[PDB]
Amino acid sequence: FLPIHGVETPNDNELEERFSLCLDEWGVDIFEIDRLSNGHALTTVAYRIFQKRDLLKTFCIDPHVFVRYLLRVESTYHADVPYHNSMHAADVLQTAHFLLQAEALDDVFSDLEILAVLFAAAIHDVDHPGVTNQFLINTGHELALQYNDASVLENHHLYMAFKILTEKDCDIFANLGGKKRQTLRRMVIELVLATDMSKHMSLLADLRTMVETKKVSGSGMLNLDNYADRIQILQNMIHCADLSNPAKPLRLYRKWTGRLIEEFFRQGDKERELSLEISPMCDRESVEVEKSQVSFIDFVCHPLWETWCDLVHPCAQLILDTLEDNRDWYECHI
Ligand SMILES: [Mg+2]
Ligand SMILES: [Zn+2]
Repeated sequence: FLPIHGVETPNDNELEERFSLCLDEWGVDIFEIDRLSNGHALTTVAYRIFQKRDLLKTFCIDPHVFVRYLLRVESTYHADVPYHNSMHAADVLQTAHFLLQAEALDDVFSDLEILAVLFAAAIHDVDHPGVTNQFLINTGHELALQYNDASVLENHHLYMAFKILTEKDCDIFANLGGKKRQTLRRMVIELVLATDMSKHMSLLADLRTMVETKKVSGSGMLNLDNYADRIQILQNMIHCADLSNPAKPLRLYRKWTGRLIEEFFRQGDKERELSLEISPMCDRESVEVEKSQVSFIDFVCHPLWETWCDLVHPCAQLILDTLEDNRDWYECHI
């Protein structure tokens, strides 16, 4: 008695068509999936990916339960936050689903590790209030005091996703063994913590380490039986996915960017209003959109994707190309 896409929609055959051809593609139109499904990108994309990877069958997750949990997660994203809402989460979830398909990663990950990274992706920004970690620290907000300045929002997103599992008939993980639930919980934690930006430099250093260890190996592929290595990859992977907008098709990159800048400007408006110094990129009086994108691509996004593409060489070529064309496009619109 379950609609073909988990929750009901006005546009079932269109959506079937989009999901059937697009979900293993780089560069999916999450905004249209959202409009076509009446606000339910997250729930629909997640339902379909978990069906497509056989994850309901594999972990005995009741599909009514999955759907209800996601509907609640989706509701606890804030629709009025311009960028960090459930469409962002649907994007990151699909993108991570894509980056798992690279031929150089076939049979490296257990199914529980796949489950972890995709669940993490779906929840990684749940309840975001549209302000950065630095803002919450700089303002002495309750959350920053509580988490002692460390991964403030990421910790909070995790808290909210786990409380929701409690609620009546929402525990998708109910039929997993005890030592699995606890293993999964450990991974999901580590994965959503890896989306905190202040870990960027550290993760990228571990990822290059592992690139260098693959270039010098006798059999040009990596010993990935150590769980500690695997989880590093997966930490980088969900962070790549979170920083994927500048490597998406130009039109989608620009839509994502207009939203991000509106979020940032609103935060600068709150800073101005409290006599605080205005965060980078948050100042509507002073900021220069194009120059900020070129500099973010040069200093953060390109060196991350370059190293990722080097690990999975050559299965992520299109990413790096689209990223570079986007860089150049933004440079000559300065
Ligand atoms: Mg985040
Ligand atoms: Zn995010």
